[PDB]
Amino acid sequence: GLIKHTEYMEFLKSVPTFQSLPEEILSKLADVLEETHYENGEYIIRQGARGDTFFIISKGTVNVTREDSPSEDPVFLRTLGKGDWFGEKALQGEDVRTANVIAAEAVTCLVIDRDSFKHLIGGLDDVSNKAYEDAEAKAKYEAEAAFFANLKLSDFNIIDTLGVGGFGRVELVQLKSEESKTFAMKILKKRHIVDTRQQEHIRSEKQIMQGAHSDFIVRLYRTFKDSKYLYMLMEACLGGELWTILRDRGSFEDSTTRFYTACVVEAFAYLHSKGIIYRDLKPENLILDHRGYAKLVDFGFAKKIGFGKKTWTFCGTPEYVAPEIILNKGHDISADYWSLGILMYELLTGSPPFSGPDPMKTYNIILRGIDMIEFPKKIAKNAANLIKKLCRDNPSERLGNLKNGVKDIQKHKWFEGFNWEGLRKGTLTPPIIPSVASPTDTSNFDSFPEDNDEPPPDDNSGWDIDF
Ligand SMILES: Cc1cc(C(=O)O)ccc1CN1CCC[C@H](O[C@H](CO)c2cc(Cl)cc(Cl)c2)[C@@H]1c1ccccc1
Ligand SMILES: [Cl-]
Repeated sequence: GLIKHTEYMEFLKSVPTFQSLPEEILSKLADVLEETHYENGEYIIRQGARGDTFFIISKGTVNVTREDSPSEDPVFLRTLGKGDWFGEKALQGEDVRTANVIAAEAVTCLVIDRDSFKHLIGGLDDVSNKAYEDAEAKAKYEAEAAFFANLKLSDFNIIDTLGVGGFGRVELVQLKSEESKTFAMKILKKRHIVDTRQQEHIRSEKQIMQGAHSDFIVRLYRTFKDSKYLYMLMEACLGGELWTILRDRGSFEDSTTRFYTACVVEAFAYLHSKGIIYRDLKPENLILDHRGYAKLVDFGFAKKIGFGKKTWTFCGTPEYVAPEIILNKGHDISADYWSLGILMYELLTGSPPFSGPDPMKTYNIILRGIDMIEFPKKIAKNAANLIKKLCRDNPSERLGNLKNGVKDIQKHKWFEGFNWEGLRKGTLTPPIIPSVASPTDTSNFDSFPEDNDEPPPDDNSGWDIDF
């Protein structure tokens, strides 16, 4: 009873899932856990039964089967041993069982019912309850992956084209099996990737977007591949493209730009907190969802940088490249803060502050700096103030790369009256509200014809291995 608790505790510290949890949770768990015993061949659980109990194996092995029809043989799935657990769906509500768990020898479980677990979750506020939800969140993303891992391209159907370029195209795809589920599939010609030397830009794009979990960034759920293309299954943001909205409107009203800048500012708070530099900011990298909220799409130039490290790769559209990138000194996260001031200037006027007749001449007016620019009368004093602070030459002096970091940009006079929590909570009313009738409604995108041309060559070189 009192010494039982000391073994239950040392056993939970051996299980990889639980061992990392706080001792408050683990000792509280060791008090409530009841030890149940089974014999070889005994059904610990039966498919189709209703239950409220979760199991952890402390001794023995179990075989999990699942019969798919009365007049069909059973289907063996897996064998679970000591440290492994099952029945978990029973704790988070749903009590119906989907597979049989049979004892493959003498088995000993440590069992806990649904009530006993819910009653147990009452504990140390932002110490232990905080730490519990972090693991649950992390564990929710591995569950997500396995749902998508079972899928094939054959499980989707194409609705309409969302974008078409040299790369290939973006297509709205519907999950055949659940028609309410639609995604933005980005099909990419492997030849193009190869011809442009982008095998590593595309490998990182995958790694980052799948790793990212922000409401200001487009979700990349998984990837697919064939002999000719790469397929990136992403969340469908049906609000429309930001560059097609700016095109149609010319410029954006002061308060409209504030909302889209704020969305970017949160994306950058998230990305910079994980040591990732974005680089490719421009209106073609922002997409609104059905609500009218903007998300960062395209992580081609994005990079994972070491704490205290810089990069040297000269890249990006000339109009948006920072002085330290052109001058080939080092560049870091603060390069993204230069991009915010460019985006701002363009959204308010329809064009960026620096552009020449070729890349070289564009680079010559960029190194002259924001202080030489005669800001249009349409830019407000507060907006201009922020652009001049964001686009300073020395990256060390740049707003966002100071003491409070991103908070210094959130605290600017331009954001006086801006509900930053409303935006994060998702309760802030956006400036332009898209009309989206259903998941298949592509009415806020342009119409592109179907590709008539022949498919690109096959490429089985093996760089695509990870996809
Ligand atoms: C895979 C998964 C999916 C979801 C979801 O999609 O809702 C949530 C959590 C999990 C992870 N999830 C699976 C069952 C075992 C385990 O959850 C159960 C029930 O939440 C649990 C049982 C015990 Cl006795 C102790 C703990 Cl801390 C948690 C695990 C988990 C580990 C640490 C912290 C929280 C949760
Ligand atoms: Cl997420």
